[PDB]
Amino acid sequence: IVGGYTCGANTVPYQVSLNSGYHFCGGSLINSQWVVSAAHCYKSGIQVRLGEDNINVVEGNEQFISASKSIVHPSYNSNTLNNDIMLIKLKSAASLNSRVASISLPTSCASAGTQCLISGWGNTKSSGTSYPDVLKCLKAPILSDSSCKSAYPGQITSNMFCAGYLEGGKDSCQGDSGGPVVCSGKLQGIVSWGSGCAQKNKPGVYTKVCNYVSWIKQTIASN
Ligand SMILES: [Ca+2]
Repeated sequence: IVGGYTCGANTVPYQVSLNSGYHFCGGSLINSQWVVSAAHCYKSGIQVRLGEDNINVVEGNEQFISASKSIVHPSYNSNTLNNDIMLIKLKSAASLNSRVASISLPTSCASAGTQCLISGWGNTKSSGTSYPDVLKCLKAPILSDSSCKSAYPGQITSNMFCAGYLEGGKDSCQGDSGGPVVCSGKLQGIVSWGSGCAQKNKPGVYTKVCNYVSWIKQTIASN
């Protein structure tokens, strides 16, 4: 997250870190057995880390649980990142408590101008690199689909939206991928892609979760 603030420990209790020896992507806990992330985060060997603030220090609220199954969206296209969503089932149920909690799925899509909370452990610099240990947060509005499509001509689909600031300075960045965009208490987006970080006229692009709620609910009920 560039241009954000330190969330504070366990203030985003649905935020997960996906770990394969190291943090590599965020995700969101949607019930005690299932995490939502980005399909471009797919890999074998995932351990889901719940209850994290500093990802390099064991602070007392963590739960580390291996993934038992990953399910990339049937229509994920890695060239275009259309349908950039994946489900991860935990080998054992998380213990839900205040520090570890699920986030609700949308019942309908969110509108342009709605403010959302984006979080993660990605890079905090817009030119160089600096990776935080503690979780970072950013408040950002959903942008109009026309400004999104104007920023990235030929690349935005109906399964994507942009959020952030066309003037630059505030955005998601490398390492935030897969993490949550929560608006009015619902998981509306997943950190998906962009061009650079926090650059002018290049806002972040996010998977539009509301289009996937039926697939999510059917998939978890059958798995
Ligand atoms: Ca920790």
